[PDB]
Amino acid sequence: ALSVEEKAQIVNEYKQAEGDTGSPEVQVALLSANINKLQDHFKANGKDHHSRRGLIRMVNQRRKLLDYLKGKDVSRYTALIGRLGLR
Amino acid sequence: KEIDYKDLNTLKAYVSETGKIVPSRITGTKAKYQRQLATAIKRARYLALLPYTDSH
Amino acid sequence: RHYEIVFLVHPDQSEQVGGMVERYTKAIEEDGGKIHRLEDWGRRQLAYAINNVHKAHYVLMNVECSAKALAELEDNFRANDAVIRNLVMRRDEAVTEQSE
Amino acid sequence: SREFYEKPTAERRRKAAAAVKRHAKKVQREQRRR
Amino acid sequence: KTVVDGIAHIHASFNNTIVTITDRQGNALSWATSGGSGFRGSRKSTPFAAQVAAERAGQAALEYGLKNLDVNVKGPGPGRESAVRALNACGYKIASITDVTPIPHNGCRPPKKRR
Amino acid sequence: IVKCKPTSAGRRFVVKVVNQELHKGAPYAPLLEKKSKSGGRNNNGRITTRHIGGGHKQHYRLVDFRRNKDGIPAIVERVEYDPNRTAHIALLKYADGERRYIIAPKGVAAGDQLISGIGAPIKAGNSMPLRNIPVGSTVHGIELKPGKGAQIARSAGASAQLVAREGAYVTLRLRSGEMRKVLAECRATLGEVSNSEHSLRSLGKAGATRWRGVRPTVRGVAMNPVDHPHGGGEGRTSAGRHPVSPWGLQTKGKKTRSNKRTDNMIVRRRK
RNA sequence: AGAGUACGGUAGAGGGUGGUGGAAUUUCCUGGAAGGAACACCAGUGGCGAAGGCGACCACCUGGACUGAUACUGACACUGAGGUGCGAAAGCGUGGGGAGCAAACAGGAUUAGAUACCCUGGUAGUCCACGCCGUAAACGAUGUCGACUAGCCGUUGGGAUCCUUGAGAUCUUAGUGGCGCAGCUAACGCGAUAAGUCGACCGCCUGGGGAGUACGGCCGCAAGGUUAAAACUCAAAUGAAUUGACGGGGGCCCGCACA
Repeated sequence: ALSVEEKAQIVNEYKQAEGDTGSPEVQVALLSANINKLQDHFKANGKDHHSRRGLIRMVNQRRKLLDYLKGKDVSRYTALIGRLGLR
Repeated sequence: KEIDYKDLNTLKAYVSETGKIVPSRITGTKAKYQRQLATAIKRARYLALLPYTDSH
Repeated sequence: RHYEIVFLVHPDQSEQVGGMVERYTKAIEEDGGKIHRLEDWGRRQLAYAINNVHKAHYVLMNVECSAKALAELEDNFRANDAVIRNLVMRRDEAVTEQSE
Repeated sequence: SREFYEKPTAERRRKAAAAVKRHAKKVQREQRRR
Repeated sequence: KTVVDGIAHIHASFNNTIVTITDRQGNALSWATSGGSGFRGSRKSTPFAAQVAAERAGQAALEYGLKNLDVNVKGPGPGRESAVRALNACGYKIASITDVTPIPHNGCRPPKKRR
Repeated sequence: IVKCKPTSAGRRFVVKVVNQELHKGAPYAPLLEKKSKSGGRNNNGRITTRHIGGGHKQHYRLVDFRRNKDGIPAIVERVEYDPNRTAHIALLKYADGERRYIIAPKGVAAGDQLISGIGAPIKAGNSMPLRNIPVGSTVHGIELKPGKGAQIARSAGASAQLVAREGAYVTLRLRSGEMRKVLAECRATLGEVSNSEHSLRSLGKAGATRWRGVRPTVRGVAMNPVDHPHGGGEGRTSAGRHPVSPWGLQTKGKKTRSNKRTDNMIVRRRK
């Protein structure tokens, strides 16, 4: 998984009436942080496709959570596409 | 409680005289720990508490 | 983290376990590791032939560093010293004592 | 014993014929008393 | 040469019999086979051969004594329990068996299941 | 290892071995000397080895086969190309100036190594007497007389395995496949030689032979009866002789070792 | 409410890298030295993964579900032609290894003959790194997903109820099995893991041969694979089930059938 220090760290800018861990600030961008740091083990273990099928499972679900923000909230979408180093 | 290989005379009650381990069909121990005993068996067997052949 | 040490000696070598242990005890305190058990086994007999002898002695300690006191903890005795066929078997909490 | 080696497709011809007998022994004995 | 103690192999495979008698450190004193007493062919896949193949090294281990022996066991086939009860008839008081049957964990695979 | 594209009819089969961590020019000048070509020719001026002539100008590198500095640690400066052999050479800088060349082992770039009476074995590249090298370990650059320097197992990727030990001698299996008793006073270097992908390169074209100083082989069935025993004949004949040299020695199977003064040193022949 | 995440806790041959092993067997030699390969028991109508698949010991970087709840999202949903990855082993690449067996064979014994099973021998291969093939009795010969309609007996992981000492019942779930009604089925049989009642969607079928074959396209170094026809030809091929017969099918029994 992610680091025990980190998975409780990254929520500190996702707060937005802080008790939310459910809006797509969290399941995009905890999950975007899952994308950006678990690249490491692939370089050593390139013969195990079980771990990047989870990557494509949630980067679609991130894009699915981008897809609902296409219509529900375009303005807070700019906080996602403008930030995080996307695209 | 939490079983290991430091308590020898508990595991030696299941250690065969011919050096082997017993199944659950021979003596009654839990099948929950039958997958955990044999791993702790081969740590006493690896740290030379139990033989590999029944000669020496 | 919690890291359960077992390493072997040759029975003609055990006159300097009092020098073997003390270097590891300062290999851990450079990195803030708390030692919760320091054991010296019984001089027991062997069940198989290891280096074609018929006697040995066992050592037990418990390292609680993070990461840095592992690769030297291996390679002092993995490369060249009197230790053979160990297992490093990390734990998750502390214990008190064994060997009765 | 180990004069021959068995093919790992026939390995479920040895055990899977026998693992039913482990269960079917419970079948015959419970139909024995009744 | 006057010794009183030793060990004893018996090879007990399916076709043939091999008997091997050594001392307790590993120097062979006597030996006989199922092609030892003049058979050479089709019959002696029997324990009757190991009845005969025991006593050609049972009156040949009476060259350097061996009042006591140590039976080591070897091989799967016949003649297993019908050969070490022939040596004790030949003036011996052999005590008890010891077994190292050839057992790998998986090992080299033999000629497989022939039909 | 690269395989060239067929932009011309000569590059179609050139498989090239290129190492990018080899040093880029200026070999170590106080440790080279002049070397002129023979053409395969005697001091009687006679061709005594055939098929030699031409090539590129080359300087001889004074590579140390003795490894005498004992106890002085040498750091490795760089690995260089050596025109004189198929292996690589490594420029070592000892702890008191003192550059030398050795034969480079596999896996060296700026590592530390010291030849002595009891040096570390884990580092591959440490030269050491064959008494205190552990049995079972692969070595290279084995001396054959103490003080003579390394003679055995020093081509590219060459090695020998130290297999047994008794007395003043030591037995080691050679890359040839033959067991060879060697004295244990004489040195050897732990490891295996560097350029082990040298057997993969293809020359590609007839010119690539000609600039290694190698010169064409007319085969003897193409000659006349006066030139070769594979005589003449009408059309393609097939050497009605048994196959034989241009001087009449039989070539397809006939043993030619006649040393006798070193046969006890060879415990088992090529099998 | 569906679906997702913040919090541990185990369970787990997930999977991969590097090592450390043992006995045989094999190969040497005077019990040692040497290296390959699969790891008896633990083994389970057990786990794990979408699937293919996967067990000595050991760390090391890493998956998805379960569950205990507590938090929050506000259908973000499932399915999905094309499209895109990923798929057992013999392979043939591009480099290595090397034990046993063994594809390739030589004879040995055998038959009209072995070109066969049996007998004496061995390279390719399995192994490794990257890469290609994308084949299947890939089978549970059962697409994925949700809902609901009597049960009963083991067994796997949690959790709570339980007089409680567990020798453990009950309950609760998510898996894995047995047997059975309602139910369906041509029957065999399935039977809350449906082969019922349904719903959304997808793939697929239209008599047997010709034929998964030609030709054309695509991929492969090749062997080939994938998509895929008609011309002709036959009135039948096929499915489960039943009676009889047969069997170098088993099991009992009878008779000078065996002395």
